[PDB]
Amino acid sequence: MLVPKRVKYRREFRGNMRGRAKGGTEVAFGEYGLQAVEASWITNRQIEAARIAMTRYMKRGGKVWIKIFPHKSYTSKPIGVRMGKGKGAPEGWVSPVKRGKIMFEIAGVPEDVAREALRLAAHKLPVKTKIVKR
Amino acid sequence: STSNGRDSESKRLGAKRADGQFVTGGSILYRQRGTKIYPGTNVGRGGDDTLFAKTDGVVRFERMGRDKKKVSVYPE
Amino acid sequence: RVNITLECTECGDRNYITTKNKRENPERIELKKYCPRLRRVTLHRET
Amino acid sequence: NRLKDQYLKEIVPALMSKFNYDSVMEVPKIDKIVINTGVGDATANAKVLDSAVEELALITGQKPVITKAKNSIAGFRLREGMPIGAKVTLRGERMYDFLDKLVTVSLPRVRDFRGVSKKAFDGRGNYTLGVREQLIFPEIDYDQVSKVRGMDVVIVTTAKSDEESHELLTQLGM
Amino acid sequence: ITKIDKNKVRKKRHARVRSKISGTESRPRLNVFRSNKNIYAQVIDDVNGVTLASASNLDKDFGSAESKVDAASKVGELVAKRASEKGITSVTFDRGGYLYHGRVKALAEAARENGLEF
Amino acid sequence: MKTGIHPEYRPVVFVDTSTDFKFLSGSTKSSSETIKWEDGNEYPLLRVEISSDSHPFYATADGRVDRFNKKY
RNA sequence: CUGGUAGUUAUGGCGAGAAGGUCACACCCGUUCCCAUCCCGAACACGGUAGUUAAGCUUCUCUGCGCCAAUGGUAGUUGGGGGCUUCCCCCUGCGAGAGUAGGUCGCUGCCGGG
RNA sequence: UGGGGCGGUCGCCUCCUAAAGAGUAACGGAGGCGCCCAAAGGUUCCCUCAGAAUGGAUGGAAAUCAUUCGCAGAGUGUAAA
RNA sequence: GUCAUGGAGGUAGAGCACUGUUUGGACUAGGGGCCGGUUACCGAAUUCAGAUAAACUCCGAAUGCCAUGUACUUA
Ligand SMILES: [Mg+2]
Ligand SMILES: [Mg+2]
Ligand SMILES: [Mg+2]
Ligand SMILES: [Mg+2]
Ligand SMILES: [Mg+2]
Ligand SMILES: [Mg+2]
Ligand SMILES: [Mg+2]
Ligand SMILES: [Mg+2]
Ligand SMILES: [Mg+2]
Ligand SMILES: [Mg+2]
Ligand SMILES: [Mg+2]
Ligand SMILES: [Zn+2]
Repeated sequence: MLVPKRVKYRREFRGNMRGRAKGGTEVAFGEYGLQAVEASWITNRQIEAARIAMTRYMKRGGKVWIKIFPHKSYTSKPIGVRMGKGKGAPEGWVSPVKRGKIMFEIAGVPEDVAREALRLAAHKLPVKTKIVKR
Repeated sequence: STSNGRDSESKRLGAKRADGQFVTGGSILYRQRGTKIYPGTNVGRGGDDTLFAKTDGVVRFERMGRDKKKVSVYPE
Repeated sequence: RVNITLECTECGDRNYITTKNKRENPERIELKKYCPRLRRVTLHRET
Repeated sequence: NRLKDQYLKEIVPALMSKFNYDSVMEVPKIDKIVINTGVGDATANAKVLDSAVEELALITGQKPVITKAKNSIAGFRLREGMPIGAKVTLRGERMYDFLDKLVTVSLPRVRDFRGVSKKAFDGRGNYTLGVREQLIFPEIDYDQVSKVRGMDVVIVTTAKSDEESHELLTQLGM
Repeated sequence: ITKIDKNKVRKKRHARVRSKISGTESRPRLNVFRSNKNIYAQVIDDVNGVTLASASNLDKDFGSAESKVDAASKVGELVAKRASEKGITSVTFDRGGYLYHGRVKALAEAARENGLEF
Repeated sequence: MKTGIHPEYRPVVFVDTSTDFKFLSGSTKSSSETIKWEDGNEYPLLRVEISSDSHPFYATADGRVDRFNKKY
């Protein structure tokens, strides 16, 4: 679980994810990467699930980079609670991913392993992805 | 349930006269906290940093050095 | 910290009101203030 | 006093010969000295500072400048306002007369002045002696001295680098 | 220790007195420059930046000095006469960042004793 | 040199007990002795123990003298 | 040529290197006088120039740091119109930020001595 | 008053929401106030902070002193701008 | 109402120059142990590359706003 150690403000706006990615749309460290085609929120539980699946397939070989981090939090209300009387307690952490953002990077493995470890991870995310090379 | 809900009363700061406009002496040209704009020629500063005209003329918003600004009144 | 009044030393009329700390200034404060009746500066002492 | 009779007469030409200076203005000088003791234990006792400042004045010959505290530190039950130590900044004829007794009668009064102590240089060319025993100077009253705190003696010079700073004190006697 | 800079620190002080003292056509500014041996007097208006008068130890004539403290008083006598020649009567005294104790001071009374109003 | 407030101070010539080394200096103690070295500017006399005159880095009564006289 | 004193968004600053001069300006020498040190003639103030261009200062070289700065392209967006609406597309007008070519070791006014 | 009750709030100041003039709501998101100072007010004169490196004695990671770097990384009675 | 000219104002966008959040290298400053390393009992600071922000800003629009005009049209 990727969580910030501390935050200035517990509550936060939700924002919007319209427009192409601000930066990081080119693979820099590794040789292969997942490029998001659509845009949606990505929680830290989905990052961990996609990280283990891609690492395990390599038998702990090569190197793995995570290009996103869940800075933003979100809240919720219990069932049976009317509207109003403040804001809900925080529940989790998300990372708004815009289209074109590179999410993971891979190096140190042959192409066939790289093209396969990425698709196992891509089935754990709610976005439409792509595989790109340097 | 919930704290918060308190807020102050808006103080209506900002520019009160336009560049190139004739103003009578004593008229307020700018209300501010601190000195966002410095007084210039024929312009004083009040107790709470309001800029007022000391004589009749045309308002001119001019530029001091690279990171500063001032307002002056030039008699016609 | 209380509220005090200053009294002229010739007219005897109370012209000014100020404040002072009663624990730090237990004495009776004296100041030289303009007295409207005589139109001259005059020593004023707290009542 | 005699240091003028010993520095200007023969020390001045020696530096130029040994270093090949372009002009005479590059021969290093002695600018100022300070005598900082530090009585931080007096944050609770107001009687220690009276004797130490008086004792330091007789050792030097000028009024000590009672210092204060700059920042508040929690772990030493100390805050702003109370005095912490004092210093004297003498200059002029007293500059060499103080060193006149310091390198002649004060140093031998120590248990062992022969300790080289060549690593005490700031790195820009200033020597800071740290004599802590309050008995070296033969002017302080030994019996009247109640406590024993530590002291600093700082030599600042117009020497750009260490070798000509160390060289000067060698010719002056150190 | 870095050697102190006597003139440069004065410019900081001279800029402080200049925030409230300025020269105009009606009332010019009387500035003073003091060196280790010479004292220079100048009259300036800042509306257009010209010199209206100037006198010092380097003048054409009138060479008579004593302790270079009443020599300034001699300078003040000349600058007051030269300034009043063109009709300048009221001026403001600019210290130049110095104090108002010795040579800079005694220069001022020389102008006041003559036809000049501060 | 603010007047009066500063403590007393006056140059005094010291002499080593081992060699009577004339050493012009300054101090704040009269030492009840005054000489006329360098006539025209008289200096008091204040004796001192081993100093730079005979310092080793730069035995008279007690210590060894009792030790040698006793055991020899 | 030099010493003052101003204007101008550092293209003017910082750093590095060389030269020069007691005609100026400096460093300098001492504290009798005036004045001053929470102490110290260090500074402020006072009387002269034994010595030196080490410094300050004034000139000359740079792109090392910094600063200024286009053209093209892109993001965004007023108005009009369409979709399958976490948002997207088309037409017209405006049009950045970042990056780059390039520029910079200042330019003007008055007075006094040479 | 997302029915009423229970709970919470009721006047003033600062910030975001607030859509680059001003204004702008919610039981929206964060904090303070109901004072204090006879100097912490007026004026004249003067100078410059935090931190770090090194040198040192009580005294260590930090007390005081000395040099260098240092556009404010300090301070501005108290909350924020 | 449009046109021309002049201003005040930090949103969209962007950026990391400050403040928070943050990824991978270099460098492991350190001080007491173990046998100069291990700092495996740590990243404290500096640097390289890459991100993030309603209550961040070295920057910064389109619009809207306040004026001037003797311009053209219009009530
Ligand atoms: Mg006020
Ligand atoms: Mg007020
Ligand atoms: Mg600039
Ligand atoms: Mg363009
Ligand atoms: Mg641009
Ligand atoms: Mg608006
Ligand atoms: Mg507004
Ligand atoms: Mg409350
Ligand atoms: Mg204050
Ligand atoms: Mg316009
Ligand atoms: Mg944005
Ligand atoms: Zn009366």
